[PDB]
Amino acid sequence: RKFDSTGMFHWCPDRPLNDCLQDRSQASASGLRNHVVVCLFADAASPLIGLRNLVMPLRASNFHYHELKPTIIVGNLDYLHREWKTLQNFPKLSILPGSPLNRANLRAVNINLCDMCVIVSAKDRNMEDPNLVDKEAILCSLNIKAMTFDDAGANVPLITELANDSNVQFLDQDDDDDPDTELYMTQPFACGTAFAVSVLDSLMSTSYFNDNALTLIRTLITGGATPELEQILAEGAGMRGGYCSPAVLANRDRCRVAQISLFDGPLAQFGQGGHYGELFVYALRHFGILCIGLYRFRDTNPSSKRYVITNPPEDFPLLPTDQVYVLTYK
Amino acid sequence: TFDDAGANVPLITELANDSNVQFLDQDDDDDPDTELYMTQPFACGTAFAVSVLDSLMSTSYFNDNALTLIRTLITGGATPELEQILAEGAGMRGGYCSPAVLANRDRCRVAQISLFDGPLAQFGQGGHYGELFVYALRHFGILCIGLYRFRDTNPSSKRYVITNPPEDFPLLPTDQVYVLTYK
Amino acid sequence: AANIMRVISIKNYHSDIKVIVQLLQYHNKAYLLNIPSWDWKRGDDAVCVAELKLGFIAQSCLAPGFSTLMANLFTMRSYKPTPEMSQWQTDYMRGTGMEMYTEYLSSAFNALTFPEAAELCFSKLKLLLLAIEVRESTLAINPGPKVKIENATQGFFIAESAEEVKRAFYYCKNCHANVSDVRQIKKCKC
Ligand SMILES: [Ca+2]
Ligand SMILES: [Ca+2]
Ligand SMILES: [Ca+2]
Repeated sequence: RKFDSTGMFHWCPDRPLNDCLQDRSQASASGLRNHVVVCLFADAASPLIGLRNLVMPLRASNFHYHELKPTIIVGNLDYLHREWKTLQNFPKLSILPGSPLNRANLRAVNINLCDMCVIVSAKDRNMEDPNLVDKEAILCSLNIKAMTFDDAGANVPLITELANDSNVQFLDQDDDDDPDTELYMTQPFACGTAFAVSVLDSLMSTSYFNDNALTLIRTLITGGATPELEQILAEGAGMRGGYCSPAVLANRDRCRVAQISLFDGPLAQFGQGGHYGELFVYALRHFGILCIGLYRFRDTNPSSKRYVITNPPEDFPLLPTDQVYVLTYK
Repeated sequence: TFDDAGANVPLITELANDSNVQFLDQDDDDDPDTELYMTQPFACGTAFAVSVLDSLMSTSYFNDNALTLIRTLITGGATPELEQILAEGAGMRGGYCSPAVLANRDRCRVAQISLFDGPLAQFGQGGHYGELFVYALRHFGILCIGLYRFRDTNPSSKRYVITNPPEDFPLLPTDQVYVLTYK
Repeated sequence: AANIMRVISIKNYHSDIKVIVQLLQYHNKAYLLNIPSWDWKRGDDAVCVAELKLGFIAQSCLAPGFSTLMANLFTMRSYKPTPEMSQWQTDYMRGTGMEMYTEYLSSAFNALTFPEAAELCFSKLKLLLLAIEVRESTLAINPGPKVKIENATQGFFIAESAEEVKRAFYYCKNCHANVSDVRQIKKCKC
């Protein structure tokens, strides 16, 4: 298959947006499962958020084409026509024009079968009082969380960008809200359900103190956007690509952040009451899998919520339901 | 004016600003200190404005069922199942319907009837509202809730509404009766 | 949009609060029906003034003055004469003294049909009974002879005051049944 000219991303020759546009019947007829849904709130005139930065990681060339997650964007069509010039090079992409609040759209999209629903807004970041700015995203989150499905609801995986951090309190129930708590201690942030730009601000200070650490995070979060790709994009000709040489195609073995479950397979012996340090040493030795944290259920005794534990102690006890964040090559 | 008129055309107007009701009618004796509900256009059913709805908030607190009553009447029957179906965003779904659901086509409706002719005209000819009420309920299941009477009894086609008259209230042969009915 | 975010904030703080909200636009109602913890069976409600406005005036197309008949029932008012009023204004204003009230029918109504209960309320009690809560449970408006008054049935009355409708709760077929003036119908008739 074809790749970007630097090997790093899967690539498709251009198309018109109408090759990827779908109505509700076409979306519903499509086998959408394990996909990514983008609930895009935009007006036709609103500024370009650069959804390429969302899609490009989802198309890292170190994935095989059969394990690339399909992507469907639900949103304003007139906005998407001016976003599209950047998106038109990515495969397995589709658009359902209309509001993400319309439960019809969501059902055609098989919202209950996605691996992630992303809620994102292009709107004006001070359009009214700080109580109204995220109402579209909060109503969309609550709407999806309230849907029921035939053979659900709060089991749909969500992540929402917030324009105003203090709105995070409305994003979840069974929560014990307090406006004096900073975003990083709140349950929706601790569960990976919320995001906001304010947690990025110390990228300025870390960019000064160690430049290489800012390149590390990038190679991970972008899926591999090297300065050569940034130069190619700065030529304005779009993302150039094609069939690529074995010399550049060697870079398809980048390291990726993955998540694995202790419920089954060779590591389940550690999930059955072992310790994180036993798991770490075993997984690294046998598989080269380097473990960086856990994703544990909050309700250990109810809900599907999970919290993230960066770098546990060596003697930290495991549960058979834990999932492990890992760095891996295959 | 119309060829084989004018003030005889039946009108109802929503007003955005209640105090504009004074311009809506002539032969009227306007006064800006009178609240909307006492004005002739409101008393005749020619005006409406959102301000008369505001105590739906307080009545919604004091007795929820009474707010459902008014709704079943004013909406013609919009149950919370229809509101749920509309909240799915797919539009109002419909088709041919089963005899089991189609049984609900006998809802009670607010209707208006005239004492000028037919079996009730005997009460319009100088009887009393309580005689009419007991007779209509007994013979027809028709439950009477008020009258709509001409203002100029001696000229204009205007009529005023009389909610729940006394038992001994005199009828006129030109009165129309507000009723609840099944057919 | 501002009022929906208040409902959301209240329901985020505690789900089980009965919330009653005034909405200006009908299409905005769908957004709060979709709140996870909104429940009309728990008594949450949206008074949509656009829905209600158009509903009241649409019933006037079916019965010409009915928007006035009906809107006067939903605001508390007491009849207060002044000598400059013409006859039609006094008739009208006495009608505006009415509101719609809910009260339990006394055991004296048990096993009457709704028509007998309505004849009885109008003729003896001077109360216009027009609907009942049939025991789940459902509101029935002017139900036919097939429907009996069950024990402790809540009835819906048009009357001048809550002090009037109490008479339906205190009425007794032995103690009060011969009373000529309704002011004497009182004190549970024990
Ligand atoms: Ca909360
Ligand atoms: Ca006037
Ligand atoms: Ca009153």
